[PDB]
Amino acid sequence: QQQQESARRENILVMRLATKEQEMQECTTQIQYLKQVQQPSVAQLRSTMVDPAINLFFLKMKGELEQTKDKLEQAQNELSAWKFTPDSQTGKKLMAKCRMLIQENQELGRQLSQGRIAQLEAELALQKKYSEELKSSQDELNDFIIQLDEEVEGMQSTILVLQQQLKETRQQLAQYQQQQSQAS
Amino acid sequence: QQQQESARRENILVMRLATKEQEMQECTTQIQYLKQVQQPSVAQLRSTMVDPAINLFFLKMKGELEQTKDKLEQAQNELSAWKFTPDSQTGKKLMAKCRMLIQENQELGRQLSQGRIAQLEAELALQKKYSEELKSSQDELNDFIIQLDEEVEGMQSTILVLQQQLKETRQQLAQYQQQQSQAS
Amino acid sequence: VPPMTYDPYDRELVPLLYFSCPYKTTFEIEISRMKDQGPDKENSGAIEASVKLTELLDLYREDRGAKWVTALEEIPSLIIKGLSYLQLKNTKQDSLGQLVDWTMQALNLQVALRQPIALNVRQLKAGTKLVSSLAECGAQGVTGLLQAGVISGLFELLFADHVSSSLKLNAFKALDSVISMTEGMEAFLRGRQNEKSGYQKLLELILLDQTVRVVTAGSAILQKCHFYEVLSEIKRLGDHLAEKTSSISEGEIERLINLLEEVFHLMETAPHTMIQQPVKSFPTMARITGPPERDDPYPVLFRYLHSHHFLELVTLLLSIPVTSAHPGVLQATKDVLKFLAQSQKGLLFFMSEYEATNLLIRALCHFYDQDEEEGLQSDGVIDDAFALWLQDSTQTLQCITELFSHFQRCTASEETDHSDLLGTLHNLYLITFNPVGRSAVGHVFSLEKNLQSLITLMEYYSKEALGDSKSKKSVAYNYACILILVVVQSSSDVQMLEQHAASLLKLCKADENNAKLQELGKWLEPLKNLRFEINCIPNLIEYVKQNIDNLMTPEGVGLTTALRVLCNVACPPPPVEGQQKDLKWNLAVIQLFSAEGMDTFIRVLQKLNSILTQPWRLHVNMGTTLHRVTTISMARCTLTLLKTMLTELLRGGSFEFKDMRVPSALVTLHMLLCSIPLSGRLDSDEQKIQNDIIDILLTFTQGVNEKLTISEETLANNTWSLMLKEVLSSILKVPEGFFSGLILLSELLPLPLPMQTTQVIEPHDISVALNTRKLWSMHLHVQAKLLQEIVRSFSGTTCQPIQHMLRRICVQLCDLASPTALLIMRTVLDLIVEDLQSTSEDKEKQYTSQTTRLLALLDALASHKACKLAILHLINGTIKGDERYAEIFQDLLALVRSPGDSVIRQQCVEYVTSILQSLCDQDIALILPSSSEGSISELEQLSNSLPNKELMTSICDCLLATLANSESSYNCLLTCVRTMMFLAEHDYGLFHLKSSLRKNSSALHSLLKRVVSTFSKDTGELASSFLEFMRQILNSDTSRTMSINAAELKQLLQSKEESPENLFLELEKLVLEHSKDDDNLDSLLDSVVGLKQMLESSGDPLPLSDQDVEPVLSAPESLQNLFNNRTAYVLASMWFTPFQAEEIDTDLDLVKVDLIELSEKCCSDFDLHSELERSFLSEPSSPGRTKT
Repeated sequence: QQQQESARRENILVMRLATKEQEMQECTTQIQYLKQVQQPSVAQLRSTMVDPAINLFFLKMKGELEQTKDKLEQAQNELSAWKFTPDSQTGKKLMAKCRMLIQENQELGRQLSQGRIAQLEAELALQKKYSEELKSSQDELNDFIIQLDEEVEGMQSTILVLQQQLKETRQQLAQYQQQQSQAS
Repeated sequence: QQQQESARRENILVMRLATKEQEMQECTTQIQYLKQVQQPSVAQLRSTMVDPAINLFFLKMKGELEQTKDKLEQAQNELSAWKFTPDSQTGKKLMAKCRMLIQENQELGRQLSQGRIAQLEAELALQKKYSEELKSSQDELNDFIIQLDEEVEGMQSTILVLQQQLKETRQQLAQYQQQQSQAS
Repeated sequence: VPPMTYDPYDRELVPLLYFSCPYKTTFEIEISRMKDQGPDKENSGAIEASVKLTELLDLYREDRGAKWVTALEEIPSLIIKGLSYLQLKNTKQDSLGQLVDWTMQALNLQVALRQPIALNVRQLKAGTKLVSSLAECGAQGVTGLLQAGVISGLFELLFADHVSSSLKLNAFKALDSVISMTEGMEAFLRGRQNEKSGYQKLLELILLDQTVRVVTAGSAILQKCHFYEVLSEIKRLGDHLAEKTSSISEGEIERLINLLEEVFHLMETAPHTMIQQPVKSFPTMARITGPPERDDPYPVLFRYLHSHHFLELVTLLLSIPVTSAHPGVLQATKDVLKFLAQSQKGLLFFMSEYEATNLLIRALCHFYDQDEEEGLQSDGVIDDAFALWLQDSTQTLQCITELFSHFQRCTASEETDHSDLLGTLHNLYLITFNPVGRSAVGHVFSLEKNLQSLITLMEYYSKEALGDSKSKKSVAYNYACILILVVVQSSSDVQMLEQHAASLLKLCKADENNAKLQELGKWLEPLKNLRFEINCIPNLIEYVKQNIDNLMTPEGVGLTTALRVLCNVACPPPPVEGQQKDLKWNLAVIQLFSAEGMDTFIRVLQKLNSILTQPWRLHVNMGTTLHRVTTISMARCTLTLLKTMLTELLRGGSFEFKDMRVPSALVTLHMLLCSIPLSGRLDSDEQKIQNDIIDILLTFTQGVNEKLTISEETLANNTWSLMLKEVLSSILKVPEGFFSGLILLSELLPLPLPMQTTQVIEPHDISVALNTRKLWSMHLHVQAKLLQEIVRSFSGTTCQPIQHMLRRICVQLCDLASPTALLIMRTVLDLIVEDLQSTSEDKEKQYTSQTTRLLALLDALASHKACKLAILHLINGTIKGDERYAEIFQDLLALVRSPGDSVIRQQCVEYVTSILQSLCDQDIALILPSSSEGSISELEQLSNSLPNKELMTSICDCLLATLANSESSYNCLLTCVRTMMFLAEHDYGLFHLKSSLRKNSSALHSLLKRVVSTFSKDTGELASSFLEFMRQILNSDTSRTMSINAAELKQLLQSKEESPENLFLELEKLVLEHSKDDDNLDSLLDSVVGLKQMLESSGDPLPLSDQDVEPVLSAPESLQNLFNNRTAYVLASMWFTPFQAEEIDTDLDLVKVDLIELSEKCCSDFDLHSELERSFLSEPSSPGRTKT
């Protein structure tokens, strides 16, 4: 039928136009985000601090100052190193710093060695084993809880049966005590 | 069921789609324009508007850079003044050793708190926390089981007292029945 | 023909078509289905059970033996089918009545006492199961039970002596089933006459000694009774408010807000405190025993809400003029509505009660009109989108029901009417245009197997063709593809994908040449053969670390899904009050750490802040909402993963964590995401990110005890000091981060004391808060050279947000302890003195605008309790090297004594006089003034609130000089008369003021001449303040032992004998000031006429009293003791937002003309910047993975 395919074509155009309205929404919200109503304060902040030229210049200046400072301190300690000599305060301090760094490097080496990693792995395995031991204990505890509830239910049932029998005996005794007294 | 109305609807739909698409073109040109019009140049970088704080930072960094440069040149000429001596050479060698030690000590210290032997310690601590939480929960469940067991003991005592009452009443009833059955 | 112009509120709700009502029980659902559907395939399945039921109640009509007990255990399985079928067939023997008779016979203790050995307790539990199965049977069944007295029959099991606990717990489960229905709940709360109600019996039962699980069940029933009582009280309050105003009290509105908040907090903790836990499940601290299944209490909470008409009530409240005006009613109501709309059950509650829901939506929309009318929605009043979100959520669930009910009608044929299907899909697609509507569509399709409505939709049209255009484009297929793509993209909750990943991947694979299906398949890369448990954490982490390079490249878009899933299966939801912790969340974190998870989340954060860093600078903030949503979801999932890996690791026991890649990356991600919101306020998704950042950084503070702080060589290497170093060094790193670091440090640092709390607090919390502040001060005093640089750098700036946040930091950071406040205040005062001696060396003092900005900073700080005392304990001159501060304060006082004609000095003198006002303000102190007990005596309090006697004499002389000066401004005069008012409130300052007037006897005369010579309708404030102070010197002769009489004051008012002339001129100037605009004119008139009456009531010439007892203050307590003894809690503009409209940057910020290009050759050489910035706008201009 000519109407069915015509309606399908209309559906095609409506689908395309719906996607077009989606892109309208995206572009218009991007416009509203770019040209948003903004305070003077945020514009000042983004034009004075977040200014790309100022940021790049500040980063370059900070980097250059850091490099110059590190080179200066290197040169100062190094000229102290030509001033290194035994039995002098500079010499004693410098050699003591070197030995302290030897000791610290040895400590970091023993704290990073494969032996210490294996020790920590063994401790982790022991902790895991303790965890499955606790879980097995928890399973046993659950079984104990189940058996305790079953015992409680059985005890209540036999309590009720005992109450039944005790009643029946009590009324039988009372009725036969009233009954047998008439023959005295 | 007419086809002329369907054809007219299709034509108006495609016209609306074309209008929406020319709005696509205009809006996307506006998006492309707004997103990249911030052209810097040289004439407006000779007269950059900076905040007083930013200008003060630039002045402070420039001054500190100037003193660091001049004292670094002084350090270099002082290095050049000194001549090679065995103490100076051993000091230079040991200072190079010290710098290498500091570098590799920082590297080892950032491997220790970021590498595998930090994830291992985190795993160990978390496993200990999980095991202690599970053990505390099991300890509380043990007190709950103690409550259930004391309930069991109470019901057992009730069973015993009801059984003794039943026994005494039953024997009393039996003796009374075979007592007054003969005296009637 | 579906129209493209979408009005979000042109569609209303209609009755539920596919999903059943959430509050309807199984029996009511079955009976409605069998009433409207009629005969069906399962009608035979109902009849074989209905015949068994009707034969089963007939074969046992008088027998109560073992076989009867066995039948009692088979009745519950036959209830839902047989009873409904009999009720529909109009049974003439009252099957429900016979079932209730069986239930009550079984539940009695005197019928159990006639049974065999081991089936009497079995009879009792069968009876309680029948109670639970007949209470979930509708109003008919519940009323049939209650008329037989099931509450009084259930409370015979509970009160029975020597009965089991697993039987009393089953009886609690049956009582909860009975009270779940509203009729049973009413019969429980308000019991029969001449009998105790069920509530009283339950309370008496709880007061006994019983097993922990039994009392837990009792508390669970009581917590549901409390919820029902709160709902009924809300109903009564709403009725009062809707009947009084329709023809009002504030208490009945504050209580209503509190009750709505209680309803919300009871629905949060409903699945933990309102449910009956299983018989084998104990209330341990962490769930270790019992079945893992727990029935949800929302199907009965919604019955309570509907029986009380909660939606109609909130509609009334949101439409009553007095209640609509309150901003707390709306927030409290919308919290409850948001919680309801979060779930599938709650959203079906909204849709089932559609008549009330439509009016609720309309009322919320009219609030969006009311906020538009007020115009305050820009700030303060949040830009709420809840009305549109709820409308879109209910509408997309309505469309989901329409989709589902369109496939039920095709279980015996094939689809032929697709106009309705395409209309539904189109009206659902246009919901996905707004970000709010897109979020709603992504949310609703992720709830309880809703995405199947579209998965089956494409599975049906995978048979007509491949899905693309061969003979027809299959428009429904394209709509389904787009809708599944947008829900997968926008839904942060990924529980749907757990069960739909296989189907979605099959759909993507079966049609390889679709533009949307390829992207959907790329969105589901991590979910190929994945089980969504804690054991697949290594797989997800391996996926995230394998393609971390393609972070936001549209090829590695599935990494967002991998992080959403990994945050869904390894991050617990925010814990609520009463919830017992599941132990699988600890195993999730252990697995998240076993596989490298700290490395592959820090790396995700580093890549994210390395990609976002370039567009952020160039004012490109992820324009497209798809990319915005993807980036926000990625950041939030990574932050949640890091938080749950750090909160569960850095808590309780001290564990060293010196990674320092988390804070150094979070200080940058905060810059890129939460630093400069262009809307002036952080939205709903960039505030969760900021809160996550704050929590992760604060997790470096927890776990630190008072043993790592004993030694300074261990204090500086702590896991807290290192975090503080990484946060403080990242502030002065880049000027773009200047504001970000400040706004981050303002959240890290603790709030200023005292806390504003509505209730009294135990001293333990006061002690822990003071200890936290002391620890913060200790960990910040090791970064003294960084705080000094922060406060020396941003001081003098003209960027209003940065200056505001700097003076907020210097308020938070001086409220911690004495050292960290003295540090900042020494820095500020030394900076002021070095600025004043920077250009005035060997010369008289010269003031620039840097000085006035610096003084503005000092004054903004000096108006606070701790900073004022830090100033004071430096400017006294106690020997610690503090002579410079005393000299500079004397210099400021000399400045105020002689301001000059310069326009910048006139702007500094107002700041200095405001500083003087703040210092002399008694109310601004650590020890708040209080004559009663709880604080030191007032005379002993003025020694920690006011300067010493020499400084007080100097300040008094300065105030008199600036009052007598004819060049002084108006704001400075107002501030000085306020300061005189402050000093006139106590004998000490008033004595110093009085002693100052003898060396300057023309000060009052000069001030009065100044105020009467230039009096107008706007300068009347100064006159009113002067008259108030004028009375404050005379309000004590009617009190203060130190004062003056009228005679000496009148003679002090004159240097030439013309004081009556000035007083008269002031009197008749009020008449010509039209004396009618405001009551301030009348107040000033009465004050001036009273003073005029006192003028002629005593002889004027009488010199001021010379010798009298001098009030001497006590020695000033050390600042460390004042901070320790400070009032930590009290019973109860700068903090609302940093982007102030205008405080300093009014129109002239003194931007300095900086010559960057020529300032480059002097320093290290560097090429022209212009090409550098222009190279950044070509490739990384569009959102995506940027080259830099």
